[PDB]
Amino acid sequence: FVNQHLCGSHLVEALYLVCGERGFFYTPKT
Amino acid sequence: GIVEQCCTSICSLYQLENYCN
Repeated sequence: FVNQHLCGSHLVEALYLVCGERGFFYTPKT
Repeated sequence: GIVEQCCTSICSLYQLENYCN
């Protein structure tokens, strides 16, 4: 846990650790 | 967003919280 950048591979691991069993859907591309 | 907030900067668990449910 550390305030930093989570490029997709880190995000998928920071979004699962933060909301894994809850599942999610992140695929933006602006 | 989540793609430009953490790789392109620092996003938190509450900022990433906008993608859970």
